[PDB]
Amino acid sequence: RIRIRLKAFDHRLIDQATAEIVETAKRTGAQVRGPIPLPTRKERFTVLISPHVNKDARDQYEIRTHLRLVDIVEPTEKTVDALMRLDLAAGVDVQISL
Amino acid sequence: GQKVHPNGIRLGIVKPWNSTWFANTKEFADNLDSDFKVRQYLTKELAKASVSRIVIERPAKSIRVTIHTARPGIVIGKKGEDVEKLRKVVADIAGVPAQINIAEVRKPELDAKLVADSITSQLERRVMFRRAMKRAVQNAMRLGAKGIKVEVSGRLGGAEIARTEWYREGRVPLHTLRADIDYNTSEAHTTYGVIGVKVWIFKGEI
Amino acid sequence: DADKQEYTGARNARFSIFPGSGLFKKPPKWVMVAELVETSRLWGRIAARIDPEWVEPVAQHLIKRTYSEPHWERAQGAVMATEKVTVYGLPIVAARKVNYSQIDPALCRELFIRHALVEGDWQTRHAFFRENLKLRAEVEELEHKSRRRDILVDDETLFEFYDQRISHDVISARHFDSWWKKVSRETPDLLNFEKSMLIKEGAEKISKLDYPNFWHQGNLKLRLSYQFEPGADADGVTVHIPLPLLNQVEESGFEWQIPGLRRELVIALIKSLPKPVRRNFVPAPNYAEAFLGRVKPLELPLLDSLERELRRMTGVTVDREDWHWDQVPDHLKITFRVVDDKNKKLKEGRSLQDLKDALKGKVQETLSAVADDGIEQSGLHIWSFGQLPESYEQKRGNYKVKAWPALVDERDSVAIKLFDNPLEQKQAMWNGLRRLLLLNIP
RNA sequence: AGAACCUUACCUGGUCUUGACAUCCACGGAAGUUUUCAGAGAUGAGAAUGUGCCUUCGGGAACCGUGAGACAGGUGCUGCAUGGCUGUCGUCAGCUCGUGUUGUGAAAUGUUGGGUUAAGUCCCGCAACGAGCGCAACCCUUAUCCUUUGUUGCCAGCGGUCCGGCCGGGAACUCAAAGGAGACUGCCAGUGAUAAACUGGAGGAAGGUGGGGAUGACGUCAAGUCAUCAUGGCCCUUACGACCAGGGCUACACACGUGCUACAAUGGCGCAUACAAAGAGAAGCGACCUCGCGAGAGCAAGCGGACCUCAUAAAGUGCGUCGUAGUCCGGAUUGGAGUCUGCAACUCGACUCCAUGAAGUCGGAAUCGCUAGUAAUCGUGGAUCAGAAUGCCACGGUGAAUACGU
Repeated sequence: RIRIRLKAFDHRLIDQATAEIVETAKRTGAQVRGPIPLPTRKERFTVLISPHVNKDARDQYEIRTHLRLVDIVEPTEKTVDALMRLDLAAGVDVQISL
Repeated sequence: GQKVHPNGIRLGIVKPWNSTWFANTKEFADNLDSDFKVRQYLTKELAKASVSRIVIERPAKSIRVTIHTARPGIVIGKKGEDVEKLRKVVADIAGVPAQINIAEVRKPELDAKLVADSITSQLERRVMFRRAMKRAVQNAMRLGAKGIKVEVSGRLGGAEIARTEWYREGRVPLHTLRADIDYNTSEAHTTYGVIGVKVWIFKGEI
Repeated sequence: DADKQEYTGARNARFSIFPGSGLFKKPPKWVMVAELVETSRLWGRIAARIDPEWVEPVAQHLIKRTYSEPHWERAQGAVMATEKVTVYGLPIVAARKVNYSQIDPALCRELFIRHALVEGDWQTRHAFFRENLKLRAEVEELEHKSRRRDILVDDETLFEFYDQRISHDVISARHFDSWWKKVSRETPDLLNFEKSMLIKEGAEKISKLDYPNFWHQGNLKLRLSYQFEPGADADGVTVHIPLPLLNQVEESGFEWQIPGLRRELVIALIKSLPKPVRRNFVPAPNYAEAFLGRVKPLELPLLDSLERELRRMTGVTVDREDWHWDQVPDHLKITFRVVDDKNKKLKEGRSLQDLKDALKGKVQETLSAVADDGIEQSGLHIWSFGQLPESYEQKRGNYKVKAWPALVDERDSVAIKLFDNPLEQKQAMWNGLRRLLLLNIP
């Protein structure tokens, strides 16, 4: 019913961020689906290192978007007032779809 | 030049990111440009404040900037006056309301970037580079570093031909990723050209 | 200006004290001048010190009042703010804590009604206030029992209960007490809450038998307390045990819970089984209803009850190590607490062994406090105690309290001390009797 | 990591001089919107309306316009003045220091010697004793299992089937991403200085740095970059600075480098049909339906995306034909008709259709890559990108030969 989509660049950052949401939601209304691991979009990037020549040597960096899903299936609108007071860390995106 | 940047390779292991925020491809670029556009002003205006490291967070249309300095009484100033003067100007640059947290840097000669900026000064103050690198290397050993390697290059003391010099004491396991290496660069603009500075400082194995 | 001999006058204009003045050497913090003159710089000729308190009451038409930090305070029951006053922009008072609610009546009426009445965080002798806190308290225990937060209606409906029945005169806490004095002569019961806190949910069918307030164990009776806050240190059905009654408490049959969590318990127990074992009982809640449809509490222990009936329905045996209790949520684990006569908590935990392993000294001192007779002696050589008590039983108010006295060897003589479990009584009887014998033997 | 203009630094021509881009001062108007004439282009001229802020009644903020001087500007020179970064020997296994000893000394010893290893890797000996930069490990991915959770992901056991996981449902499984376990010569036998270690075996998904990657020491080449940036010195400052239009970077008696496509029957063409992984998408991906032979066009869902879209994988298999004919091989070149992007497709795009069918029949001296999921071959996606790849980067499918040996 209520879908919380959580996206971040770090897996060590998003686990407590999805733990804070799923514990506070289960504390005051319960019945939350498990925090879903979802496939990571990996943006792998090819950059030339030298200013002028030698194409054959390059660097390899990547962006790992760690994405998680948390689902609430039942009406539990006592939580929806205090759930806005969580003010989580800056590295995690949250999107709500009803 | 074939050595890799030690701070870049150590990003996922032991060295934290210099900025942690999320953005999609729409606002990723303007996040970066505004992340730059805050950064020269803090280094230029607080050049006398001995700033070491600047971290940016973007928590949901706000900005948190963490300034690491060894002399917090200069940036804060007399009777708590200049941080609020620094408060609106970054918001003027970024366009969002922001809050700046001052992080004190105790143990100052154990930070590479402040070591790099302090070793920058005396070269354009025209004292000898041999005594300068010597002074910056024993105090880290005296106050308990576990390894330090510094480097200078390019027209030393008026030499017509560029020479590179490096002093190393202790242990610098640059090939060990789990070892904690502190490394950053600085430049000194003398009358003869550009003095380059590279300094690596090692403290712990994990 | 601070540590600077220029003087920030009215507006952004700056001047100074004239060098011919008597007080030119000591410029005060607040100085006023008679004539302003333009020269090489600006100056003031006739200068004199004033107190900054004097200017404000004479400049009522000139003060620009400013209010910042609007925060509500419990200490006065109203909104507080720091005020700032300016004449042509001059900070007469840099900061002053002022009552923001007394200044404007509009926004603080909604603030005061929500805080001091709906939340009810007041310290007052009002008759409606004592009953309304109880009325909100008698539905929260229902939600602490039913474990669903849908029964209680929102606080905005409680906010509209106060606001639509209060007069418009009340904008603060001080206006309310004046209002409550007139109004309560007519309708004390108007502000008291009705019983419309439950409407439709279907979870309002909370049965007192499936959520009892007391637990029975032999001749004992254990008080039950309820809380619904998962992940907490003290969540779950909590038992309140008297400290002198502890020696009559036994752990068998304690894990059956109340019937309100029995369906949910055995699901987690089947979930605690490993995946090859778990696949046999598919699905786990369906097997629970057939299990609960045939068993009754205390006929078998909890571990044995599940093993026999699952083999009854399926035919594959389950060992005692296939059930994992760490994977069971801690709210299903009964919180164990020991009480005094005033319900002061001394130790708490989630098993009876979390109590008895630390309370043995204080249980002994509980026994000795009641035992005001000379049964316990020291320095004894020959049996002079008559018919020694096999078990020492006392009474403390409603409940009995049991013990077991025994002898104690002291390497010079025999003593007598109390013990709280028959086995070490026999051990202390054995060492005491043998030592008493060889002293009695010449 | 992508030249029609732009990019663009080049050329011709038309233009500007505190300037296209900054800061300071003084003055006027808020800004801005719309219209017409001339010019290839930057000017000149109107009409509408500006005018929100801040009460200390004033001014200030944003912006535009004008003038002056301090000043800006340069893809101008010097990579042999430099920083930063890069290639290289070379992932080669080597490179040094403190103290001590020897030698007047430059220097040596450590680092050599016996084995051993991918390795100054390790054991023993040893006037060396230790240490540091390197090796390895710690990092990422892949090869197996277990714990958690289960959407949009899965369908084993159930039921209804609209035969479609479609639905109710079930969490088993695949998988997803977090946590762990595992591989360490750990065990056994032989050899070996009672050592390091080597050889074979058990067990195991994997056995001897398991496979791949990232990681590159002291330094060499006065190596490459002043044109990414920063930068010392010199040079122009009414021009080596600046704006615009058009052309040029795409020319062509030639030669070289690297690729793509073929010379064919293990093949070509047509029909039918099966099996992937990985990635991208909001000034975007763009379903379905309709129109056209087709490039595409109209219409217009869903999708910030395990859902929707790009998006039918192809070599493969089964049928029919071709039959060694410069051919039903090969597609160059050329003419006509079109589609899309974009102010604009002449120079100077890409694609479609029709017409054409050059050379080429396996290539001289010589020369290159590859030690296994590799070579070879068949396709797919992505960065740049309005439009543009046979190049680059990445992903899968089929899938070898050979290593006697120095």
